[PDB]
Amino acid sequence: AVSVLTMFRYAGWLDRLYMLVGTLAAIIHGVALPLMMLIFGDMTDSFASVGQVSKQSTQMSEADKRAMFAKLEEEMTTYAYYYTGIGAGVLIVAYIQVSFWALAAGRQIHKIRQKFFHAIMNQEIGWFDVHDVGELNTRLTDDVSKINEGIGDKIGMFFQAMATFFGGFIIGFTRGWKLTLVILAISPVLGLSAGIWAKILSSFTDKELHAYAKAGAVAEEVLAAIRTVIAFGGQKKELERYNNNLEEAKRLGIKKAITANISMGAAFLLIYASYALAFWYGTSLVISKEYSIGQVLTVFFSVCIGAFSVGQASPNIEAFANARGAAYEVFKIIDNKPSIDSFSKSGHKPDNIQGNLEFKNIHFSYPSRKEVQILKGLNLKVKSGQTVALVGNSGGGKSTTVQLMQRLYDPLDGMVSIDGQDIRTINVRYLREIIGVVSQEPVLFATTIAENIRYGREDVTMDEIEKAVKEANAYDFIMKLPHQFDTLVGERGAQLSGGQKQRIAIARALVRNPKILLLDEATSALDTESEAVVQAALDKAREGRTTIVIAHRLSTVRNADVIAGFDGGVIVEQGNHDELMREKGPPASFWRILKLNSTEWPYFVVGIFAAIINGGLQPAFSVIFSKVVGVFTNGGPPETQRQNSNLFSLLFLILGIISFITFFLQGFTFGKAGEILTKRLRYMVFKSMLRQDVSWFDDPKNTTGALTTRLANDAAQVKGATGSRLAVIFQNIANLGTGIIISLIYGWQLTLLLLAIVPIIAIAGVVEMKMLSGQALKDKKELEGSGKIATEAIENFRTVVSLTREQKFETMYAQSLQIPYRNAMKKAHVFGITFSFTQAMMYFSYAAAFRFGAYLVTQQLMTFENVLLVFSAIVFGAMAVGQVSSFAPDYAKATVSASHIIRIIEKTPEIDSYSTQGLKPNMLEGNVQFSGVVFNYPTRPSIPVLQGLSLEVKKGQTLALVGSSGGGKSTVVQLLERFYDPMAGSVFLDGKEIKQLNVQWLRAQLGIVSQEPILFDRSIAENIAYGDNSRVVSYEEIVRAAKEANIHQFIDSLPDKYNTRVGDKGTQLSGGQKQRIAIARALVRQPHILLLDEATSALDTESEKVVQEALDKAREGRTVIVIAHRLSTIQNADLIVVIQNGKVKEHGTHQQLLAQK
Ligand SMILES: C[C@@H]1NC(=O)c2csc(n2)[C@H](CSSc2ccc([N+](=O)[O-])cc2[N+](=O)[O-])NC(=O)c2csc(n2)[C@H](C)NC(=O)c2csc1n2
Ligand SMILES: CC(C)CCC[C@@H](C)[C@H]1CC[C@H]2[C@@H]3CC=C4C[C@@H](OC(=O)CCC(=O)O)CC[C@]4(C)[C@H]3CC[C@]12C
Ligand SMILES: CC(C)CCC[C@@H](C)[C@H]1CC[C@H]2[C@@H]3CC=C4C[C@@H](OC(=O)CCC(=O)O)CC[C@]4(C)[C@H]3CC[C@]12C
Ligand SMILES: CC(C)CCC[C@@H](C)[C@H]1CC[C@H]2[C@@H]3CC=C4C[C@@H](OC(=O)CCC(=O)O)CC[C@]4(C)[C@H]3CC[C@]12C
Ligand SMILES: CC(C)CCC[C@@H](C)[C@H]1CC[C@H]2[C@@H]3CC=C4C[C@@H](OC(=O)CCC(=O)O)CC[C@]4(C)[C@H]3CC[C@]12C
Ligand SMILES: CC(C)CCC[C@@H](C)[C@H]1CC[C@H]2[C@@H]3CC=C4C[C@@H](OC(=O)CCC(=O)O)CC[C@]4(C)[C@H]3CC[C@]12C
Ligand SMILES: *SC[C@@H]1NC(=O)c2csc(n2)[C@H](C)NC(=O)c2csc(n2)[C@H](C)NC(=O)c2csc1n2
Repeated sequence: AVSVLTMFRYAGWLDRLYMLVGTLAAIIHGVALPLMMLIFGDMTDSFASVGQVSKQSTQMSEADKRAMFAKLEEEMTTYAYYYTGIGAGVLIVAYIQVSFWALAAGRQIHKIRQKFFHAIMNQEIGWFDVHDVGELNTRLTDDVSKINEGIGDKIGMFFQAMATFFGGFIIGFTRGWKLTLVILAISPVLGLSAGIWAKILSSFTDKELHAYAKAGAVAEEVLAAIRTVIAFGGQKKELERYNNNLEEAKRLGIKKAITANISMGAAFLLIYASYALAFWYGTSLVISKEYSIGQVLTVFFSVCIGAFSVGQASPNIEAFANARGAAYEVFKIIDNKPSIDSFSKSGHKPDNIQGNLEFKNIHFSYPSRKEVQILKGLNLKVKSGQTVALVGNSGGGKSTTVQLMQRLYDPLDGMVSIDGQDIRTINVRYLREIIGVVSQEPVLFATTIAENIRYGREDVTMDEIEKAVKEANAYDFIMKLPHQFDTLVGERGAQLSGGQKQRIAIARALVRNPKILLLDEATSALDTESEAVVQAALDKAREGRTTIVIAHRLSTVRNADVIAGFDGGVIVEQGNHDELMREKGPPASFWRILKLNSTEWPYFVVGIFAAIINGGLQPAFSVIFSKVVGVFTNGGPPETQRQNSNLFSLLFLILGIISFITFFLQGFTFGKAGEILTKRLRYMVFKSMLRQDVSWFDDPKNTTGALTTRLANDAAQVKGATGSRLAVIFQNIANLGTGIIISLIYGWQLTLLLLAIVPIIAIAGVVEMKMLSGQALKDKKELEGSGKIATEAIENFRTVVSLTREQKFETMYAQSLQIPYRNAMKKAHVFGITFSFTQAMMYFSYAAAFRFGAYLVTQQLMTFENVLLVFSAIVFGAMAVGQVSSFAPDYAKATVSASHIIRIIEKTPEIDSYSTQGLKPNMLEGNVQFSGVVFNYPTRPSIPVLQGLSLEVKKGQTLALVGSSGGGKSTVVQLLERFYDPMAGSVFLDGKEIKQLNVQWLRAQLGIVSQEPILFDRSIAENIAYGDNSRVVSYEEIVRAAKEANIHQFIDSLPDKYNTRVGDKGTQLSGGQKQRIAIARALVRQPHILLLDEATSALDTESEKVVQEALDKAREGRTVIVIAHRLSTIQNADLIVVIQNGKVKEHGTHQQLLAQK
């Protein structure tokens, strides 16, 4: 499924030179940094040699030194020259690498995309029938971008990474071969620890995801069943179920958070212990007078940077692997030789042809469905100038003879010859342009009528092509509205009708001046008004050349003189009609609202204290590191070096263990707070949504899938704005402020210099990221601009290949892609320049910092201990701040947008939902006066409905209404339980307005039955118990409801009824019994008034009688309102009054029998 080192197969000599120079620059830039460490080591050795000042006899003599301080000055001047030279070299080389690699990638991608479109627009139609279209286009858009990203940036930087790895290891083995081995021994431990912690975290995350998805099942269930849940008024039970299920997800997320934070703690402890071991074993050697402090530093740093690089070049291999995976398919689409080329110039040129088509034993079956044999041989011959008509159900599926005419497929064992010569030898393009074909649905292109006609053949003299357009149905529909020119017809803009689309397609076909014409479904589902003109145009085109017509309409059949119509694959004679039946027939959150939401003010003091401690440790690390270097640079008594070294190594170890315990505690408290916040947010969001109203649920913006994703994968992001985003800011301040205060105390000069320089590189990186993101957005904009013509061409491939215009779309694609070709190159150059400037600023800042430090030391202001402390507390503090900011769950987004969205959902208005504001009368007469009411759906108010209704209900009534279930035109049943709020018409129940009535009381008296009885995973007995939600639930009434609904005989099988859950579609229930238990659940509440509807029950044809008897018993027991399209049920209905828009108030028989069929 991959292909290695064939990608560059499309690379020219210039591209190969670009790649070679880029690789050389990557090698040089990778080797640069170990040389930086070597020069730093020599610098430290020189300072240690000069600043020893251990001789008290010469401490004052000769004005102290003032002679070899000049040597130090000269050595530091030449080292500053080394630093600035390597900086300039990197400044050139980084650009030479990135710009050249990205230019080569851009050229390769442009060639790949252009020739890939050329190849895909070359394959035969059968390939398109076998494969898909949407996935194919998304492949065109996505795989090319994957290849670009990979074989540009990532292969550009992988060579840098390996060059740094080799350079660092050569430096180490060259200078400190004793220390390098022990550093090599301790290095894999960090990687192994990281890997094992990552594996544990991944396992915990997967377990938590499954445990929560167990709850997500019921989350999705009672939101897809939201209508039934609201109607039955039992949201409390689902709230309880969701809380119980989330009780486990919270507990597993606790372990996940603990694992992640203790993983980071171990990652810090191992690093600190590595520093401890390295400097312990280096100090021992230095005291043994083997290695100098410079030789320890330049070897340790070189080895660690080498290991870091070889570990950091994982993504540049992952991206290359992904690019290879995409490139395999992209390349297999190319190089695929088609049976029909339509591009090769091979083929004889017959001129002055007649067109005596013929067919002899044409066997063909669609490769999409090879098992089904459509065509089983035909024998037929025609003469030029004689039209042939085919009549039947379809032309072999759908105009199979038409499809095979233009080489769109390949016949099996069949032979066809236009003039005695097989169509295999003739040129494909020549055959295509001598055959005219009109589609049943004439697709056009989002372009003017001028070019739409131009795509007929060669756009020639515009006056000549207009004269070609001068056929019938012109001069009226082409000038009045179309402004005589530049119509720009398309789905979007200047949209026309099929009556004119067919005519313009016919005009386009006549422009080509075909020799043989094919007609297929000229007026397939077209309006009869547009008829009798398109037929006239077709006839006047027919009088010229031979044509074959297949159409359902009999008018063209009559018009045609010769008719060989048949069906079933068996040929029938031409000319006569014998034995041919002819029946006529969102704003950003303020971030204090989130903290107020996280009301647990405990669990945060401990976290803040731990974060402050951990942030303050890194400056203490810099202090101890500076002291370690100072022990040898500004050395004193040789016998105290051992004690100082042991103390400082023990200090590293103590710092490591205290940092590890700091993350243990901080992670415990912050993860606990985050998980409890997530559980609270999920519970409250579910409560708010179940309180929410039917109108809000019906809003198509709140699609159930997106809503469930918001409940699941968005309510857990807020963990990243009150948690990590509170810990990281305090850690960063306790790091940087503590570093800068110590720097100000000791080396305020160098402190100000470095604190003025560091913001420059910081803002340079920030602006680099901004401009890169902006350029990527713009490039995606033009890429989608090209993708519109790409998809417009690919979607209508059948038509564009039926027409001979094939290279036109390739040329248009090239023209559309030309601009992104230059945009990519300009973006590549900009990225190269900014990368080179950021690296050059880093190295030049390093050089200037040590040059100023050397000046100050020569001036005898601060020692090298202080210089190194200030430097390593200002720069390495900022780098650690950047790393800690990077290691955060993204406060910018994923957290900021999700948090505000769910805050809006939580603070949503309550639209006539459950509340204490309600009247609950103790009597219920069961009378509703549904008259003088008008209502429109809030989701689609543009279509006014439900106008002029007068209804009256009494006790024992069996009111039967007729309303369209399509679009829910009969929404009276919906309005009864206040699914929607009436705007003008008032409804009075028992002489009381429902507005003052309690919503729960109203919904506790309405036995509604839906069309499709959606079912939960709950057992059958408790499903029946669902009727009496928020009421007394017990047993031996479910049995009574079952007896009433006549389900006892069916539930005799597995009579337990308690474990018979319909889970996994287990214990399956068919439609009839599911409806029967739906009415059972309606009845178990024992409501005074019932609503019913039966739509698909009539499909059962067996349970109809049982469900009708159950409904009969229910309605004789109590008043029932029925609305259904089934006239059979109402025929049965007895005490009824048909009403339609208030027009009828009695039996259909009583007035005109409009009600009866
Ligand atoms: C988890 C993650 N780590 C890194 O992103 C990272 C990459 S590099 C590195 N750290 C070097 C060692 S390099 S690890 C190592 C250590 C030893 C050896 N070896 O050859 O023995 C090799 C390697 N190696 O694989 O490169 N770190 C230092 O110099 C150093 C001194 S204080 C300090 N870090 C503080 C405690 N950490 C942070 O502020 C911080 C924030 S986020 C984070 N760390
Ligand atoms: C060692 C340092 C100090 C001197 C660096 C010299 C470079 C400026 C040279 C080295 C190899 C050269 C290149 C070698 C080959 C070409 C191919 C050539 O590609 C084209 O044909 C595009 C022409 C166009 O602009 O239309 C453009 C210049 C380039 C990259 C050369 C430009 C300049 C390069 C990078
Ligand atoms: C000033 C020189 C001696 C030292 C520094 C070298 C690089 C910083 C510059 C100088 C000349 C530049 C080249 C001059 C001209 C071109 C052609 C131009 O590309 C094109 O117009 C077409 C390239 C293609 O698509 O093949 C941009 C890249 C390139 C190679 C440039 C790449 C970057 C180069 C090598
Ligand atoms: C990261 C994993 C894979 C290995 C980490 C090893 C470190 C945790 C060990 C290795 C050597 C140890 C050091 C070896 C010797 C000493 C001296 C000793 O300290 C003293 O004060 C004793 C002085 C003396 O009696 O000589 C004990 C602690 C210390 C710093 C040890 C601290 C812990 C170190 C750095
Ligand atoms: C006399 C001494 C004590 C003066 C101390 C100066 C402090 C009051 C200033 C100097 C630099 C500031 C820091 C510069 C950088 C940042 C930005 C920010 O760090 C981030 O990475 C934020 C990331 C994000 O939330 O997007 C948090 C505050 C912090 C640490 C600042 C906290 C306040 C600091 C330490
Ligand atoms: C546009 C971006 C990449 C910033 C570019 C900055 C560099 C051009 C500057 C910043 C700091 C400068 C350095 C700061 C201090 C010194 C010491 C200074 O003194 C000498 O070396 C003495 C020279 C003499 O008199 O012979 C001049 C060179 C050097 C390395 C400077 C070289 C030029 C550097 C690298
Ligand atoms: S060790 C690999 C490489 N390290 C250096 O380049 C380097 C030279 S000096 C030095 N690090 C001092 C000892 N480092 C710090 O003070 C320090 C504090 S925080 C920090 N470094 C962050 C964690 N470092 C990195 O992310 C990092 C990437 S490569 C690298 N260090």
